[PDB]
Amino acid sequence: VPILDVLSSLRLDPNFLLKVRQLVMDKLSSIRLEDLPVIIKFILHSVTAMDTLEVISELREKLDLQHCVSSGQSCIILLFDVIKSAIRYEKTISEAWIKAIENTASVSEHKVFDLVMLFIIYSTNTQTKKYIDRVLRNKIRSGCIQEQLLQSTFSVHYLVLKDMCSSILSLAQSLLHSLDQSIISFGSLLYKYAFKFFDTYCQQEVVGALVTHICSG
Amino acid sequence: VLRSSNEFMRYAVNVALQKVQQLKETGHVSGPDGQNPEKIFQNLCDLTRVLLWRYTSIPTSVEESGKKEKGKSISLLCLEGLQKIFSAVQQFYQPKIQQFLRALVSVTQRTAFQIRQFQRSLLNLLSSQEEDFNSKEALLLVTVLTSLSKLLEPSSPQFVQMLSWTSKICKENSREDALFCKSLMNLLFSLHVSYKSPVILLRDLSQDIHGHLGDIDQDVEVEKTNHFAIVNLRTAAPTVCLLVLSQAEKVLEEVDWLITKLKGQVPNQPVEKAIIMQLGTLLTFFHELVQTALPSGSCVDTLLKDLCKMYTTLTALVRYYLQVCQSSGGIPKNMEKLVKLSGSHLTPLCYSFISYVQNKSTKPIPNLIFAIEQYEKFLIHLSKKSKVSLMQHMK
Amino acid sequence: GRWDQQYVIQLTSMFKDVPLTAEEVEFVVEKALSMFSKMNLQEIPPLVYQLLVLSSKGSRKSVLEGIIAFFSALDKQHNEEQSPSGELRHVEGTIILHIVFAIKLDYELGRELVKHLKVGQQGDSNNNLSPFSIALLLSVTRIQRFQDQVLDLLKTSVVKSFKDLQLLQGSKFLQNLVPHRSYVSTMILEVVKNSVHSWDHVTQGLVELGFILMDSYGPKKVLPSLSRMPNQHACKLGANILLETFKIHEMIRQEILEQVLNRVVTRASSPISHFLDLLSNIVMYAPLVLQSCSSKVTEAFDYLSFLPLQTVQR
Repeated sequence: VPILDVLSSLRLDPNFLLKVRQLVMDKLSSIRLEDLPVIIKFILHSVTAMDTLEVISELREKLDLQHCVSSGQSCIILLFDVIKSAIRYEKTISEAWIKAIENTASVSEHKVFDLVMLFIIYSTNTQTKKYIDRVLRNKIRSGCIQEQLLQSTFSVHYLVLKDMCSSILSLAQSLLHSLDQSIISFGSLLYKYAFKFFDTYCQQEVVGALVTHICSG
Repeated sequence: VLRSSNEFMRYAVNVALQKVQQLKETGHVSGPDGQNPEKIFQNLCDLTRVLLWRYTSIPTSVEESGKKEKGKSISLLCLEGLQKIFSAVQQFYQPKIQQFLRALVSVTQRTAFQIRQFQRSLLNLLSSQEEDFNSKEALLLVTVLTSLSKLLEPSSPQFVQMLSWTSKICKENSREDALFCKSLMNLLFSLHVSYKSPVILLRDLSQDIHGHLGDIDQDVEVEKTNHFAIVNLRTAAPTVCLLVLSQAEKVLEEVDWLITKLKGQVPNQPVEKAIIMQLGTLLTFFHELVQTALPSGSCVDTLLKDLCKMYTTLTALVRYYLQVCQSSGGIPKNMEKLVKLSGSHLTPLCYSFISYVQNKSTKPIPNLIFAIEQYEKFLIHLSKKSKVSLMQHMK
Repeated sequence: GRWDQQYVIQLTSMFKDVPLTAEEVEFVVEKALSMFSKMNLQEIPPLVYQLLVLSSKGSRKSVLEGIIAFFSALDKQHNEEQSPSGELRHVEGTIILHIVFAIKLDYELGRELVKHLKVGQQGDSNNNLSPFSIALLLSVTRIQRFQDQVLDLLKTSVVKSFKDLQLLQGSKFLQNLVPHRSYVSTMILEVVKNSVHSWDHVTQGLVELGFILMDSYGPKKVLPSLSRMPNQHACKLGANILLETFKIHEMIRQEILEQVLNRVVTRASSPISHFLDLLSNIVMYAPLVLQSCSSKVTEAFDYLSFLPLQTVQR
């Protein structure tokens, strides 16, 4: 981190920054918990219009979040915040990020991170919402996304999601209106866990959305 | 030692011009404490007071500087500065105009006194009978007086006094400079419009224009010049027709919106009666305008587009009458007289003017004949669905 | 025939389960409608609930049109009294809540609602709209289908409001004829005043609405009154909305805030003077709240090294 601030401060060529970036990306599982966020902060400052895809790919490959165990919670949170700020105060991060998990097609070894980031992006800038739905339907039908995924997702990272529960429902709504039982089952589990872990207002909104489904659907 | 200098003195007011222009471009200026509005406001007050005493105490007629310094007169530069100050302070410090003037009771009387001063300054400019005619000074005067008329209520008595004085000036003074005439007519419209409908004034303008220009047939000897003095063969022919056309255009837009709201409705009767009174007067204005032998620039095609608009308003009118004539049944006699005068005076002379623009030698005349034939078509439909023949009036 | 005051609930509860036709259900609802003028106000909510579940048969339009006219005259009469406010608010809210469940279950109800309301039949202002009307629309926009439709409608209607208003003030002749009509802007402002009590469902759309106005018609040309006054008044209205909102609502702050910051920071090209003056007014009126809404500004400073200078000064 000091090194990085200083390198931001000094008069340099960027080709060296790239080397260092790759260097840290290798040295990216091999960091302690606390600083991690600010490192990533650096990276995402450092990124550009074009390199973005590849660095993200590497990143998406190197971040795990089952590895990070008051043993990981505060920092994870802060991390997500940071990312949240990043993709708030610029756009193309999100389209690239989506592209990256979208073209991760051959991978039946999908990790937790992806869904979490999807929720987040759904919650934030909305032009792409139909893009997100589309892609999520497509990986579900492909069977690359499944349910023990969602199980461990809500068994740990829920705290991140509490403050965007409304996103989950606005999605599940568009999930159950489709065909292809597995999709419909996914939306179910959504409603289920949402009512399960979250608070009263959530529960209430659950019931109120299901009833709508019943009566109208 | 400094009062002997003249270059120095004009330089200092040019600096003040740069201060005010900085402020008018920005929200503030460059100089020290040029970010807090209050100090700026106070400085403006004092500056204005100084320039007022200059131009009041000392008249314009003190330039023994040179025939090049007549347009660089300190008496002129202080006026232009005053103008910009009033513009900018209206823009920004609208919520302090009273206290602003108090350094010089409602805003009405303050404005009235300042207006006496300024319009009398212009009055002695005019009664100078100066053949050089400092149109720069005259234009700054009408400009700033226009800037100032906006603070009087359109119901305040001094507003009415100002309208009186303006009409009076337009009735006596001619002053052959088309731009002075233009800004003065714009101001008189800004008054007359805000006090009532202008159609009386519009009709008087069309009458003077018909008088001065003559006619398309060049055997209709007309001179209705008595209506207003500010009408000139150099000014009235190219310019003032276009302004009064834009005015009639705005009135046509208003009555179009009225037709729209009354259509959407089905409060009703006195609304349509006021509308048709306006439209009869606009038709009289159109008749006064069309017989004129205008120049073949944009004046003729603007008149043709305005007559297209007239026929379009008439089409919408007969359309709303086709909408209503099932519920109530019948036609108002006022509308009967209206379509009568339309078929009688307008359409034959309309085609005469089309013939007069076409014989002498692209888009509007097709649009106008389309408008008048659509008007005739909807008149067929209304004569059918109104239980009254409306082509017996027509030829 | 005449009904009992107490027994209209059960009267309509009977027509609930009958096989009825158009005019059957029409006369049922018309009688129950005219019965509203002889009622305590704690009685109206379940009455309208049952009126609507019966409206489900065919009889949709007239239920809402009557409720609209009723509450319109009611709020006018209450404003003339001002010339039980809290109770009156508490009613209107639960009415709108139950109308929400209704259009939630019926994806057509809202369409006729819209079609009943849309001022742009050609563009002339209808006298149909009202504070309560608008409040219903904004509590509705949080449904996923109608949202953008409604928020476009309101926008264009406000636009027409201001166009006709600037023509009025521009012309004496028309000012002589028409009586002033409660404009859409002022309608919204009074709605905000009423929103204070328990109107949580409305604020979520109010936020979006204001920001939408600002983003839609913000200064972009310099990077004229016909073009600029509407746009300026529009963003100005969005500003007033967000201002008077942020003054009183303690759960949409941070998000009003971060939205302003988000639209401000990144774009860095298009004018944001409107946002900034807004922000200035906000902060000035009530800073202490922002000691609670802290971290967004600490992180906003992180871009300060990248931002352009003049904007940073402001």
